[PDB]
Amino acid sequence: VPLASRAACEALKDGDMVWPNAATVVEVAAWRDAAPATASAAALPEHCEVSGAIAKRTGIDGYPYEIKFRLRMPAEWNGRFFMEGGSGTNGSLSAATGSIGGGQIASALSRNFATIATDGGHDNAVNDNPDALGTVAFGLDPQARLDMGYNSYDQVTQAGKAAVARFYGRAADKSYFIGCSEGGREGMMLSQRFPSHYDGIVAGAPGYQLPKAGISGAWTTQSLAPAAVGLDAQGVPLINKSFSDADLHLLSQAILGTCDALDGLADGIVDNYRACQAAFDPATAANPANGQALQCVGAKTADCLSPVQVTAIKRAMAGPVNSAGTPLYNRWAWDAGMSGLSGTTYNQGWRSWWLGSFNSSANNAQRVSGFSARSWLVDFATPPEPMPMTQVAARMMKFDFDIDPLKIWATSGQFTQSSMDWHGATSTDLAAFRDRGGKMILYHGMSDAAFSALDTADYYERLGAAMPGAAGFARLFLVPGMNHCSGGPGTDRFDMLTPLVAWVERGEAPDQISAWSGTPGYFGVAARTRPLCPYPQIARYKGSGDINTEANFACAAPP
Ligand SMILES: [Ca+2]
Ligand SMILES: [Zn+2]
Ligand SMILES: [Zn+2]
Repeated sequence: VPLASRAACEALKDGDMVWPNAATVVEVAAWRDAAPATASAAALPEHCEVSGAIAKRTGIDGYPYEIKFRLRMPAEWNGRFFMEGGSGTNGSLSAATGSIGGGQIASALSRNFATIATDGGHDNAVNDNPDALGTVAFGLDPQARLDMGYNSYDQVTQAGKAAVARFYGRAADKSYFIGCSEGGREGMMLSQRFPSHYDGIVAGAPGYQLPKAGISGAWTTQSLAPAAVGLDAQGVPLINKSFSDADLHLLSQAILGTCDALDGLADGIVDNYRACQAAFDPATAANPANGQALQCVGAKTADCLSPVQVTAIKRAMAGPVNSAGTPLYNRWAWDAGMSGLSGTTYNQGWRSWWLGSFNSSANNAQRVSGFSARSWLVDFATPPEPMPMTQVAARMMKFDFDIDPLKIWATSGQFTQSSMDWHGATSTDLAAFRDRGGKMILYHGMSDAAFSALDTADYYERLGAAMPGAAGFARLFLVPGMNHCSGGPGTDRFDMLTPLVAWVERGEAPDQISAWSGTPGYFGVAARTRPLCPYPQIARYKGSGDINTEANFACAAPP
């Protein structure tokens, strides 16, 4: 009966603990000794670990579903509560020490937060249907779609805080959430749907319009097929064969030729992304290594993109339209992080989404036959479209941009909400959140090929338009060169939790956020640090000093 102790912990399993959801089943309530740090993780302090699940049930597809959660409460506690976000189609339960993304080694638990994670309402080892594209099969049960969209995050947040109050004898002082990609989508949902849940939110590469991802996939697949060479084993063009890595490298080298010095400093980084988009056209741009146009004047050479190739990538990058020309997603920024050479290793973190690996007799691009393609067909098209795995690439090739995009707005049968309803987080009404003191940091890599950074930018533009002074509670950090959540030739690592707490608890807004490069080899250097700047600002070299050193740069308007 002493608070914050072994006996208080073990007493949480079963009924002296009163859970807010009566269908909470604790499977584990265990005292854990402090654990040492490892090469990939910081030390963990002594704590009560609780895991279990909420709302065990049987879905209409005959499969079991439940909301799993795991929670960690340190014996020596700073008064703060933390939840980490998801990834992909979720379905797995992590260590739940409180990941802060950004390629960070530290966990929130290592900083004496109480921390929690969920699997989002389904389980990849159980919910795996061979007739419904394996692990996207949760899409066959309506309620599992709801838990994946919002309800699992909500159930798990309430369960955590109630255990925190019981264990420590007081409510948490402040609460925080960080997530990227599908995790970024959840933090944006929380600020909109559950504004008192978290005081501080970080949301990277946010899939805030995730049901549109597969529409862009069918589009980029069909856009690249004329440049393909040869067929796969089902008869479908080898989309991966449309550009060798050498070809994509010619592109990004041409983008650097047009765009790199527009920020004032030729450094392999397009800091002035707006000016870059205004200036770069592959059908006219020069290959800076030779005098000549990037696009072949006649026959194809190695220093030379064919007119078929140039036409294809321009169309992929423009974004999908229907027959009326209505934009269905957004366009994509040209940026050097479409390629990248570190040593002899070409950068795949852009390629892998629309093209897949050149060196293969099959298609393996995310948007052609991989997970995003399958996820669309079973999780976001309503009704679901299960099919054998070998028909997926053909189905993106036949995808009809007048018919099939409607299916992310439809309800049908017992699927009573559309995929945009339960998964979309497009709302700019953040007033409840700001007016209890909430603070939000958005980030996003410029050469992300899952979600367009420019579409996060348009979202932030709509937010500040609807809430004047938005920069007093919400700020957006674009990262030139970064791929999806990590990687690529840019400064893709950063501590997002320290500036967030300062903002929430002390009122210090972030005028910049320090960042560094996970792969400085992309520039041939041992390290690069750069200020991330609050949109619309960009990093600006002070005129003197090592270009790889943050302190020589300041956040400023574009020139
Ligand atoms: Ca530059
Ligand atoms: Zn455990
Ligand atoms: Zn040559």
